[PDB]
Formats: sequence, structure tokens, C-alpha cells
Amino acid sequence: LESPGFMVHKKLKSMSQSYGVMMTGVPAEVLGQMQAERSIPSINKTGNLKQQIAKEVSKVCHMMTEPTQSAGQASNDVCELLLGKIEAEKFHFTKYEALSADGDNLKNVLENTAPSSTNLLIRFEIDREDPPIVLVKTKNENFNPETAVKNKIYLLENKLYFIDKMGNLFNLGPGKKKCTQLFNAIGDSAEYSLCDPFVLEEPEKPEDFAISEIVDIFNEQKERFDFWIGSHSFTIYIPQTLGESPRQFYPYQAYFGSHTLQDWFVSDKDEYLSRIGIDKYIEKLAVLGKTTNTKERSDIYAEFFSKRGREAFFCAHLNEKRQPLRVKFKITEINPELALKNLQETQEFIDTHPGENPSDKVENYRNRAKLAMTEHLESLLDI
Amino acid sequence: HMFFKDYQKKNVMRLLQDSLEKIINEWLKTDDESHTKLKSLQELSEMDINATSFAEHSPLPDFVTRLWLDPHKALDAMDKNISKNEIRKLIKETAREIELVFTHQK
Repeated sequence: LESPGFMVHKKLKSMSQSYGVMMTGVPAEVLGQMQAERSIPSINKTGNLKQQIAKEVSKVCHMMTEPTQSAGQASNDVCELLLGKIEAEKFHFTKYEALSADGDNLKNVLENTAPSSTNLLIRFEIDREDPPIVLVKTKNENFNPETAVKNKIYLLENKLYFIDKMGNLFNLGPGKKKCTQLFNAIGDSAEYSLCDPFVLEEPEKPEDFAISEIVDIFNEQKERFDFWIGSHSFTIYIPQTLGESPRQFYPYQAYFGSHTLQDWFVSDKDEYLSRIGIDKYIEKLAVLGKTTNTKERSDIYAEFFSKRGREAFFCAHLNEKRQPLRVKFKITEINPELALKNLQETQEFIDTHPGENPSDKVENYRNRAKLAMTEHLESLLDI
Repeated sequence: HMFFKDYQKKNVMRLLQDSLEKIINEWLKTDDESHTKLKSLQELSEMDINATSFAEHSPLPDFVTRLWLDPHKALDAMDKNISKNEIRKLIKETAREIELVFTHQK
């Protein structure tokens, strides 16, 4: 005897393992037609079209198994499957709340719930700092804060301005004399890069020192600004406890370029992370949000968010996590009966595909997608 | 019931939007001195929902124009619970957000 709450997680994991992309509900012919539309510019109409088409279609025995799925779409699909349309849209519109120093807000909201009665769904958004990469040097007579390009630092003869991504204008501090010094110490190219490491850390000309100074001024007060960008997305399902058993959490995620939700489930990484307990998962998330050690941040990020087995490589060397990260969350409750009915309608859609196996139904989907892609390409290429 | 049809619809529309993103991105990366492609993207993102004569003659990708005129003749596998006016509004939203992702305003 298991709980309906645990039944939701069981059926979700086992249906995503077996059927994978069919769990999006996207018909095979739709998938093939869209694949054809995005593959046709990579097809040479001069050549032998039938084999180019045979190869383009060869590639989506893989595009159904390749990590072409966003983290955000995985979280969106999970939220809709478990909430229904109305509640999923309301939950999506809901604002995230930032994580506490040691995740205290989240753990407090979790402790004040009964493991017996409630089933919880937490959506996590990991934002990364995306700071301006271009300094613009402009006459005050030719500067309009309204029409100016956003996410940029602007050096005037008298002002050092930052326009964030939201169009907000910020004074960075320096007076008119310092601004004129920086203004004239910088050459008269239109824009300048703030990402040259030899200018930042090995400066030599007055231009280099001016740019490094400006970047230091921006760094010492980036607190005031909003330039975070969406980096990672995932969810955590906590089903109800069957009387006298311990409470466990289950992370669901995809990562574009690394793995799919199907890969994440087949590899059992959900349980692999579940074993470390929700309290220390939250504590390590808070550390990920409050640490300045690049190695600590990279280790946490890798073991939490990488494809299983690639933990030692996900954020090593070139992939170091050297920017700070912010962890935001939102929480809702699940009605397990509605989630199971959603999964049942999805299973009906799947069962419309002939086959005694999940294998054979997935192959019916795959063959239909390939056929649709091939015939759409022939339609678009007179062949 | 009701649940699965709209779930399928939203996922189909998302796949359509991502494909439009990829196509128009690589189309825009290779233009000329006049910024012709960017100009037609500008024109398309603000165009009234009921116009249909620009695709007579336009530098836009053929998929975009075909999807604008009649979307369901282009992708005959797409369900008719997605309307023509939903699709051109999706096209306009995508074209605007990309026209601004690459004029670097955002």
C-alpha cells in the first residue's frame, strides 16, 4: 500500500522512463514536420536530395534521445502534469522568493506541514549574474537614458551611469572631475569591452586602468542592481507519508545540452540525490547561493545538476562556476487525484500508439516522426 | 477530461516557437549592408494581425511567411485547436523578442 502522493511520483518517473518525449504530448507528425522545417536550411538542393533527407531524418532517432530539452520546459511540464492548467498558470505567475542564508525560510515552511496529509511541489530557479560587457563613451549632449541600449555602462564627461536590463538608470558614484579623468583617459572608440582579462588584471595604458577602475566601481555596488539572468530550472516533489515512515524529496530536472528528464529518471539520479535528505539539500543550495569559493560552488552545482556520472567534469576548468548564484523558490500543494487523472489522460494518448511494449509504442512514435519528417522534406524539395 | 488537449497545445506551440527562434536566428546572422532582414523582422513584429500581402514579396524565411499566411497548410499535422490568430501573434512575439535580442537592447 502506497499513498496517492507517492503514486504520482511513481507513475511520473516510470512513464518518463518508458515513453520519454511522448510525455510532452507532441504528436509524432508535428515533431517530424517541425524538425524538417528546422533541418531544411541544412540541405543542399543542388545535390542528391534523397540521401541528404535520409541523413537529416537519421538524426532524430537521436533528437528524441539528444538533450534538446530546456530545464524550464521540463519544470513547466512537471508543474502542469501535477497541477492542471489553471493552477499551473497561477503557480507560474507567482513570484519566486529568494533563499535564506541557510535556507531557513524554506525549511520553516516545510516543518510547519504534516508529512501525513500534504503533498508539496517546490519550483527552483537558479539565477546567475549577467553583468554589462560593454562600456559606451558618449557626450552628455548625445545621451538619452530612455532610448539608450540597456545593460550597459555609459561614461560621460561628468557621469558614470549604469542602465540595467529593466531600463533603470543608476549613478555609479564618481564626481565630475573623476568622470572627466576616466573619460579622457579612454580612447575615442565608440564601445569598449569589459571582458578583456589582460585589461582587467594586467593593465598598462591609462585606458586599461580606467576600464579596470570602472569595473571595480561596478563590482563594489552591483548589490543595487538587477541583472541576473535565468540559468537553471528544476522542481522537487515531496509526497505524503504513509503513517510512520520518513519523509523524502525527489528532484526532477532537465539540462539543455547535458541530459533530458527521461535520462534524469532512467539514471535514478532523483533517488540518488533524495538520499541526502531535504534539509541538507536545502543547506547545500543555500551554500551554493552564499559561497565565494569557486571550487565549492562548482562541486555543489555539478553534483546537484549534472548528468549522472559526469559530476567530476560538469563544472571543471572551462566550466568553472566563478560568478555568484541566487537560488529562488516557490511552493504549492498537489491534489494527487488530479495529478493521477492527468497522467491517465497522458497514458491514454500514449496508448493510442500500437505496441505490446513501451519499446514498440516508442518505436511507433519514432517511425511516425521519421516518416513525417521525410515526407515534409520531400514536400518542401519537390522530391 | 480537458487536461491533455491544452497541455499538448502548449507544448506544440512551445516547439513551434523554438523552431522559429532557430530558423530566424540563423537567417538573421547573414544579412547585407542595408539590414534588409532586420528591417523585415521589424516590419513583421508590428504588422497588423490581418495583413497578408507582405508575403507576396519579402526577404523573410519561407517558413515564416508560409506559417503566417495559412499555418495549417504549412504544418498539416498541427491541431486546429490552435487558431491562425494565435499563430501570427506567436510569430509577432517571437519576431519582436528576437529583433530586440539582436539589436542588443536586451
